Amino acid sequence: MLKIILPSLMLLPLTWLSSPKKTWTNVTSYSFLISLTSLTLLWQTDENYKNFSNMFSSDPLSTPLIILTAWLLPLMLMASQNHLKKDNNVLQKLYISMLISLQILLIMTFSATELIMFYILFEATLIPTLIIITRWGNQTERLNAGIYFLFYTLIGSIPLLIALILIQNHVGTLNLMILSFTTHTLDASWSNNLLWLACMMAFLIKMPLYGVHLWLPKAHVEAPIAGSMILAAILLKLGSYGMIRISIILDPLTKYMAYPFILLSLWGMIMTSSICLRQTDLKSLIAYSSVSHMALVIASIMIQTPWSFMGATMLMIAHGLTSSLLFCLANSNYERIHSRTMIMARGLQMVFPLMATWWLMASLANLALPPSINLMGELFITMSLFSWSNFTIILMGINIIITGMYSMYMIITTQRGKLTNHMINLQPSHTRELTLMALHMIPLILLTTSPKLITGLTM
Amino acid sequence: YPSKETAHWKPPPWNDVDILKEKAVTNMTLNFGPQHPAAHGVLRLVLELSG
Amino acid sequence: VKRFFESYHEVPDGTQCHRKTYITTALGGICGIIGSAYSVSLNPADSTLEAVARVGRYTFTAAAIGAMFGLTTCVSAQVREKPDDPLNYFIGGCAGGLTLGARTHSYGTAAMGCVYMGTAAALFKIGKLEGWELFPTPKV
Amino acid sequence: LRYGLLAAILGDKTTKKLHEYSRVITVDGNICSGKNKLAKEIAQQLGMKHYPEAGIQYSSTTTGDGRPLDIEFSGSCSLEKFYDDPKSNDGNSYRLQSWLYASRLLQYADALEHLLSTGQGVVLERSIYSDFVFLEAMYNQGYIRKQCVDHYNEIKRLTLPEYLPPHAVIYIDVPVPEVQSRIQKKGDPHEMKVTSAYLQDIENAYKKTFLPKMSEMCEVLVYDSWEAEDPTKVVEDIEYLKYNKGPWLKQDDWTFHYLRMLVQDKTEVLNYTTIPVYLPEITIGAHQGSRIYNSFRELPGRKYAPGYNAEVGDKWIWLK
Amino acid sequence: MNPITLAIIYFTIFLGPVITMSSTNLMLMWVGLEFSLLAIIPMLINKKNPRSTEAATKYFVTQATASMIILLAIVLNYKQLGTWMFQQQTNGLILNMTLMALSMKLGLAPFHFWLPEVTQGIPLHMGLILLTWQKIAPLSILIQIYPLLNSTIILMLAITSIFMGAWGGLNQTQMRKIMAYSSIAHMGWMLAILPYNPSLTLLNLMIYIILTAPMFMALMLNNSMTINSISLLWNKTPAMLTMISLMLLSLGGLPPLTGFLPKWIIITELMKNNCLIMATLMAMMALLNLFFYTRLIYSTSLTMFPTNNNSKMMTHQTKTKPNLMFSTLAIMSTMTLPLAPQLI
Amino acid sequence: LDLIWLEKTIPKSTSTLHTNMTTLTTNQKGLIKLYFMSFLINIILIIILYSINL
Amino acid sequence: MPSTFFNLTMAFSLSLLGTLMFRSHLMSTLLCLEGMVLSLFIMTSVTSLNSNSMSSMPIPITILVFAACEAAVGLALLVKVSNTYGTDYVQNLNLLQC
Ligand SMILES: CCCCCCCCCCCCO[C@@H]1O[C@H](CO)[C@@H](O[C@H]2O[C@H](CO)[C@@H](O)[C@H](O)[C@H]2O)[C@H](O)[C@H]1O
Ligand SMILES: CCCCCCCCCCCCO[C@@H]1O[C@H](CO)[C@@H](O[C@H]2O[C@H](CO)[C@@H](O)[C@H](O)[C@H]2O)[C@H](O)[C@H]1O
Repeated sequence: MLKIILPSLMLLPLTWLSSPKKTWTNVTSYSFLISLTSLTLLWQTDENYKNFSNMFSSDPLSTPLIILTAWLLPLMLMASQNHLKKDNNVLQKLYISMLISLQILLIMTFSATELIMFYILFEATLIPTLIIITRWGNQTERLNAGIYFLFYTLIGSIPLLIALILIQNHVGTLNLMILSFTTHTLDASWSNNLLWLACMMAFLIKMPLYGVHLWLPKAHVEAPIAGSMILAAILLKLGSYGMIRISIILDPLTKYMAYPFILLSLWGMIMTSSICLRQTDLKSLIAYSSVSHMALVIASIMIQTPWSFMGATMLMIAHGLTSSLLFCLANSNYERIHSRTMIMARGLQMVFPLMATWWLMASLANLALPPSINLMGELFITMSLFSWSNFTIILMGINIIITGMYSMYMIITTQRGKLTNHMINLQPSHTRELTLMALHMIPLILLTTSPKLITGLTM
Repeated sequence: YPSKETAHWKPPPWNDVDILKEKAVTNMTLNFGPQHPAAHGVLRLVLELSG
Repeated sequence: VKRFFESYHEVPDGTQCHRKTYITTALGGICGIIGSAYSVSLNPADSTLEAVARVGRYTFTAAAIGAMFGLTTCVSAQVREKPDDPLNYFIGGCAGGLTLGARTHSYGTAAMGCVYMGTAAALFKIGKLEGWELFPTPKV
Repeated sequence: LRYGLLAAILGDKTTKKLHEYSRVITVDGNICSGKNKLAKEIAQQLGMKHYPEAGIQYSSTTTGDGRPLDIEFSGSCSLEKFYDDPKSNDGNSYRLQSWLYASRLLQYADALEHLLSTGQGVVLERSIYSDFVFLEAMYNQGYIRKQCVDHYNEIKRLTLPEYLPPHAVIYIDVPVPEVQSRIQKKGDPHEMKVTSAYLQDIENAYKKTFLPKMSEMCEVLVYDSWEAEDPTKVVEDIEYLKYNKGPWLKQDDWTFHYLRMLVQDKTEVLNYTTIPVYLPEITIGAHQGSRIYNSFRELPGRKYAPGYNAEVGDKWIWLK
Repeated sequence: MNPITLAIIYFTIFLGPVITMSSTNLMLMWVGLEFSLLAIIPMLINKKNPRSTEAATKYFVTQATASMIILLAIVLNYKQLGTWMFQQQTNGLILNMTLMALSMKLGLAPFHFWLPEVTQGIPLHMGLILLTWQKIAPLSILIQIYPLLNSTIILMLAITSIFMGAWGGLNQTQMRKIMAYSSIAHMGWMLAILPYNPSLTLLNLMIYIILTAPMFMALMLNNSMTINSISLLWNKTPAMLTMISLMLLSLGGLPPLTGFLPKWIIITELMKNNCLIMATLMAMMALLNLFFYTRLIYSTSLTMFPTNNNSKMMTHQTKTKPNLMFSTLAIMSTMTLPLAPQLI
Repeated sequence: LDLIWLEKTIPKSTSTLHTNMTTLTTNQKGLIKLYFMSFLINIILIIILYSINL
Repeated sequence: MPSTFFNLTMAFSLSLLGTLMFRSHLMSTLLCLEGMVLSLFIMTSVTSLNSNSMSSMPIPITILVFAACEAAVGLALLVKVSNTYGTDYVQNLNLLQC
């Protein structure tokens, strides 16, 4: 794994030593090459997960997330090349450094073997994210958004640290493989219930859960494009990954401790898909769609079945690509008209015919058009929940209808109708922007072609 | 965070020196004489002394 | 002595209401006394009569909160047979918080006190059941 | 070996260097009074160092290349704009006055450092003690606001009490009609716009607040114009002035040491002129401030520390 | 001050804690405490303004009363055991009195009120000395008697200190007061683990000092004694913003930075000793500190407050103040988590 | 629910609680008289604690 | 011995109470500190004499030496307070509330 980690570190001296003209070219090219290198994790020809040392590992669940993290960084650098067009060279290099440091920390987090190291890195990722949001946002509410994002995570994370310390005291180790192989049942005492809550709360907040999601729309609305990209793509999946990892030692309490959160997620998916129907900010609409989609991942991981885990992983990857694509599409119009209101710009397909094609593809992936991996994950989560209880199909169907409605409403409002002719500043779409959308879409098509890569541990 | 009680406060001076009210100096007043051995018996020297 | 307080855990919860209510009222009154002492010390009253009035207010409010907590916990654990269930303490803590809010004439304080005090009382009951110790001695 | 406690212990004591003409002499007077000529002659005859009146560009001339800088770097103020539109709306009046007070404070620090380090006296034209006359004239004429006056008074209260006053003050008294006639004769297209009320306010301040105050602690010498001419007479008065007054008598080596330490760090000298009092006339704003700061740091001989700019010929950087 | 006085007072300041740390006799430990108390007052009242005199008087009265209580404990132990040292058979009330008096000297809540005021009233370098060097002597005595201290008393003091520091730091716009409340919080953490593992108390002391000294040095760089004053750093000295941000976040205790290790290891040891409730409460309330540090970071490094016209003259000048120690201590305080096992 | 009650119940309520505690705790008059009265109360409390704990 | 030591302990406690509860004069608090020192000195002297521990007789004198140094420093601070405000009332010493 060090063969992936170390070049990522060397990107930083490259950024700070490259000439001001060539810095973006060099950093983007070498980030692409590191993303290519990260594909060596897909060479698994047996059921024996990869264990490189005492400190790093890779499984079918970790490898897709690691590869997605490696792949995103070039895309974030490309997306950040325009709104950082006026900043000083030192400031541009600082932004590049923040993004690279986020990539390094996320890869280390997803390759971590110990829960305590996982915790240290999963909480270290906050500093670059707070810096990116607050130092490069455009509105006065970015400070409060950053405060929310930081403390929603910290409050839930402290109990996680306490629980990890308790587990290490009781067992003697936090190594995930040792915990999995020597796992034993938990007595249904009140103390063990509180341990379950302390183990799951940090990840549920990060997911986020329905009741504690207010930090996510704020962060997306106030964050720069790279901030929104990385956030939606990976920082939400940190919670799902942690839940999948740590639930192996919390059995059998899950069977009865999952009801409150299964219900919260199942209802909140509907309650946020509905908000998407009448959200005025496009970024807020995308954020609430993400909340509703992550409700499915929460529910599937809670019910814990071979189908639920695979569907959750596939949906994690598919959402990571699709939400980032939607955020980039929205930012393309934002960089031109300087407003996030959806009604402000209309009929944009009359002036950006190909950007409209990217819009349509992103929206179709969002509403889950077969055979897209979006629909693979959603369908298998639906089947697992149906096996759980046959009345979950009612909520799933309501959410499906609402998802179709708001997804197509976005397109009809923005790309269709009569052009808002008064906008003289609608410049032709940049080659950079079109390449960004293409790089978001092509991996989705290839993974639809070969979905075996993005199944999880179970299948 | 202002409070009803803290309302009457003010920020401290930029350099710790405060503009403090002038201090009255009340030098002691003594009627040296007339009935004094060294006043020559008919001199009322009113002395303002500091110590 | 102080064993009067440790007498709270003699008969199983849900029995000896009057006695448990007396104990909890004493605890609340003691806490209110200490709080009034600190408030009068730092933040002095304008007059001695005003200071004594504030001491009385704090002590009576705290005693009422404690009495309500104890009475509601016992009454719950008696009306429903559950003699050792943290929900009784949660209900008692919410009743104490509502008492605080009513005495202060504040709905927001009522609700926040209910939630916080209920959680604290439930955790205290869970600690007594599961054997946690506040202030453990060094065992290493 | 920069000056410090170690240097003071090993030597470099001020009282040792002080001599008969190790004084501070401050020439004062209304606009166009002969201050420049009088100060130049006094300095040349007494061996002291002449310090031309601090202006908008004193700091730029004293630091870096020595060349004047763009006004955006040197204060965003203009004396010509002050005279053209004294009652502006961008606060050029008070911005100019505060900048000039800061420049005068910096120059006074330089003069005190020179005197204490070498023992050679300094002849200054006006100073931080007499700067307030212009502000009072501005306020009386309505060019600034009471808040600006309060801010100026606060900065003066924070900064002035830390330095010793001048040994001798020399006030050239010339009446307002002659000030006006001299201004017209000089013929400055902008200076000529000064009203006579403004000059009368300056004279009123000089004669009401300044001279009585400075008489408490310094040696004051008031001259008419016909005596200010022929500077040899003024020098002959100074040469026999007896200084038995003021705070200069109670000083000793271990008071001059700390005064020198204060006056030697120009950053500490100007620390309090930049207090965060959000007066609109002086507040810049983040965008313009960052733009100007970056443009300044991009100037030749200003990107790095003085000894570390290879563009301006600095050498041996890798071993410094 | 002239050189003779400077030498003779700095030597006394240095000698006090050295005598306390090296003494075997409780009376000579008290003598070291008295040396510190007497020698520091002139440096507190050096500048001679009403606030300086008030701070000096408050410090003197509080610390003299605390020293008298400590001497009472010492004398009663001498009466009881015929020895000048606390033994296993020393009386519980004697040890409790000693603990309370030493906590008053340190500034642990509720004996904390004097500390923020005295810190506010004195120059920044004196505040650095007071909050760093003066804490060693009182803590050494406690570390010598750690098998004898009362866990209940110490944990009440510790949690009270954490809560009061966290809540005090929120309401302060004054940098010296914020430093004082940070001191109170970190001293609460230090005292929480004294009965269990004084090595971790020493570790927390060392990390706290290595974080606090650079913060005070950075404050002294421009005499930034207020949030608005420090906000002008982006104009007056931009290069220090990154290190100030990292030092503040480390003081708060964010994982990747070195300041995390004290809290993490202390929670580990408390849990090992089965101190779950107190450990959880402390770690939970140590987030208000992160909040009021992040507010400072917003005001100083992640935004740009309005600046003054006169600051251009500031920009013109050349500066030489930051020592070689600032960089060393800041790097050591922020980037040392990987070397965690060596520190413990 | 999303813009009103879920704001009031969790983030706004927590922020209000701690902003109330900070103002309650940091309104000190700055008088050594009151500070030492508080210290006396603390000493009495500790003595009582020890006495009743034996 | 026992009754004497109990009385000395109670006298020290009274002096400590007089120190803790102020009464508008800094000099009176300084005097209460002196009273505490005196009580402690008597206790140590009585204990040493009763034990015949002659080697511990230096300690009472050192107590007085350091108490006298502390009293001198306190009196100097009183001089400074009187210079600043005109009296030694502790009510004035409240500038650091803000
Ligand atoms: C389930 C456990 C996990 C959930 C934990 C929730 C903890 C979150 C705490 C985050 C604190 C947010 O703190 C936030 O501070 C900002 C300052 O920017 C306040 O900001 C707001 O304050 C008030 C409204 O109340 C307005 O007057 C002000 O203009 C506005 O900015 C918010 O009212 C407060 O909510
Ligand atoms: C469960 C334990 C967790 C504890 C820690 C969780 C973090 C909580 C942070 C508490 C502090 C939040 O601090 C928050 O600051 C903002 C401004 O910044 C205040 O915001 C304030 O705005 C203005 C004044 O500026 C007032 O009119 C308003 O009423 C007030 O809300 C909030 O009232 C305060 O709550």
